Amino acid sequence: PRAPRTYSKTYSTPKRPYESSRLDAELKLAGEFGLKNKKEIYRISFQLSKIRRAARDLLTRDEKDPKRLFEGNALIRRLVRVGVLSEDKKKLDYVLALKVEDFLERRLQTQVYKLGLAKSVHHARVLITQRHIAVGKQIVNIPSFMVRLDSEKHIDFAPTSPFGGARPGRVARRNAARKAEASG
Amino acid sequence: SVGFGLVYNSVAEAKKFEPTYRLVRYGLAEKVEKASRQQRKQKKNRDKKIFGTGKRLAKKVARRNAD
Amino acid sequence: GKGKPRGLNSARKLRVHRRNNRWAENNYKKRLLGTAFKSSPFGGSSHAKGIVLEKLGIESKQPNSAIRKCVRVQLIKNGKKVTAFVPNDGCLNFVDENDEVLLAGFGRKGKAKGDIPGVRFKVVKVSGVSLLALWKEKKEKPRS
Amino acid sequence: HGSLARAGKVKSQTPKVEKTEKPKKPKGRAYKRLLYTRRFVNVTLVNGKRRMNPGPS
RNA sequence: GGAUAGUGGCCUACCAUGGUUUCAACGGGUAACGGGGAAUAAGGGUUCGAUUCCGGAGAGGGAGCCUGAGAAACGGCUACCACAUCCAAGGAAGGCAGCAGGCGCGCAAAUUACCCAAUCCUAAUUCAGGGAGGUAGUGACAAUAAAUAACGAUACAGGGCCCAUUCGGGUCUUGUAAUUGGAAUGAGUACAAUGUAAAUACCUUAACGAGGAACAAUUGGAGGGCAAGUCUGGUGCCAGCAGCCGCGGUAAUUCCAGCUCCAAUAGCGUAUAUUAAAGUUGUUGCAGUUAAAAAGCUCGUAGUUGAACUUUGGGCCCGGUUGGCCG
Repeated sequence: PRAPRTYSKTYSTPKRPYESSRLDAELKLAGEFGLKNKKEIYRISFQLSKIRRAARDLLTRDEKDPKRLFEGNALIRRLVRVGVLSEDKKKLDYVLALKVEDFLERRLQTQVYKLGLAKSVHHARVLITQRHIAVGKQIVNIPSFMVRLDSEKHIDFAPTSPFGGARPGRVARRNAARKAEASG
Repeated sequence: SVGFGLVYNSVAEAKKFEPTYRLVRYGLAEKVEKASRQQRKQKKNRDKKIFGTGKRLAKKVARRNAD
Repeated sequence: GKGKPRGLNSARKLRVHRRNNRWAENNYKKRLLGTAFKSSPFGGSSHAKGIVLEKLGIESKQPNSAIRKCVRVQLIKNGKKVTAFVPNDGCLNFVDENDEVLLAGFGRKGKAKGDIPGVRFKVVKVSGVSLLALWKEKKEKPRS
Repeated sequence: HGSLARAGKVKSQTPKVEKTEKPKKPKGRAYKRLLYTRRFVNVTLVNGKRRMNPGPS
């Protein structure tokens, strides 16, 4: 009766499960980018492989092929928009030869870690999950957000956010009353 | 917050164009008391089981109860 | 050369020959013949419930020295007597007799696993409780 | 041969022991950070093969 | 010729002997409804598709039929056959393979909830009707994001580089070795505001929720493949482990208890079927001397395949296409 709701998987697991080189590479990437599980790296690898498959099925045809111009241009524009491709390298051979490090370097968690509002990527993801970031006019609770380069400038304390003012804080007044009780 | 907010020309037109659920949520009408669907369908089944008004049936029931 | 015909109109020969020689595959033959439906104790099923009958102290093949304390089980749907392994410790003491067991395959699509002859199934439950939770005492066998 | 008994002999006769008291260790993200800190930035034991869980000797 | 809304062996009478088939007829099986589809990711392929859409079919088994434009209709009848309440021993009424629910089968799944609010249909046509539909409960078959909290201080062991008066100091936290305090947050408080039918489901609240014996994370393993113990205690051909090789005749890195851990990590282990692995089904693309396999040898029909040769090549004229008389 009802029309089915289409779902899809976001990560494809590596076929060889246990190899020292790959295991250590993914572990180091996750730890130095402040990730908790391997689902992030698997999902981004799945997406990167999807993109590389698209690029291969694109470049297998000759230049000025009508479908080729459309799809290659759209893919290149999407990549520069998300920020993986640097501003002056639109060659599409590097689109084939992208890096999972290239994808994750732009990740919002690492962005706020570089901006240093948390002094540590652990505190950074803690902030993202605690919603003390108003990315634009709305607060985002995900470390993976593929920003649009205006939030970078717009990062501030939200009006309904602590550490920024206009609110003392329930815990702050609770501890003030506790200090008063300790004194008297 | 963004939602569907709309206006009418007048209150009478609003009442003539809005269903009773909207009317009762806006206080434009009174909440009429309806029975549960199972019971209403049970009586819709019962008056189909019996034919007509049933006055002759009540008379016959009294005649049999007099026995 | 190379045996098989190569002509542009030899498709029927190639197809028929492939059918004949595909009959030689073990799993293809079983799957098309339906040996899992006509000969398998489980009747093509992933699992089956059972009522244990008695205990068997069948020993282990060489080089080894132990017994593997299996149970004789009558099936419910098929009416077949099988010999099922109860893996964990004391599990014989927990399925002594007449208990309600749940049985599955053993991991070798119908072959004996280790040095235990004639056993191809193992239990995953007893009347609702799991054997390993029983082993770890997270739950207790229902006497009622 | 007539051995339908003595099941769980070792389960019976080993002493039942509980774990020593210790506060719960970090889990998940903190656990993987400790793994990173003891695996990548630790120069402690890189002697011949960079052991992972070296037994006491 | 009849019958049908119509053609027609659809059925009747007469006539001749034809029709299909090794290019597989006819028959048997189908744990067979078909298609659009799903799973592999080199290509080629393999397997299934009851099931959210379409085309069939059936309403317990066939059979018959009225009505109706449209049924061989089953929440319409007519019988037979097995299911199937009472008797006031005359007799009456049925098929939940529609929704909840019961029993059997069980390996295989959902509570006898609510309403036409959001989609259509039915009618004499706005309004009336709809377990069609929509809205809740259970539910880890499935897919997203992502909780089980993180801070900062040396509680001294040199990185950008130095004092250059041999660890005397490093202004930073690393290059931790068992003392660690907040400005703050989430599930749930839903008196209320968003929200539907009166409550719950995302966002907030004057007010509660963390200082962690609280709100505390499981599964498989440390011989190998496949990284993770000669770390301890127990047993010592016996309990077991062991998907496969293998472990133990009083010292087991494999059996039972813990710690450390290694992997995935609110996920994981296990059983069966299936796909790749499988170039172990080989069209692409396998092997046949000795590993499995060249029929004992030849003839031969269907099948498959089958030498070369028939207009070749020179001329002129242009729309227009890619570094290219030119920036």
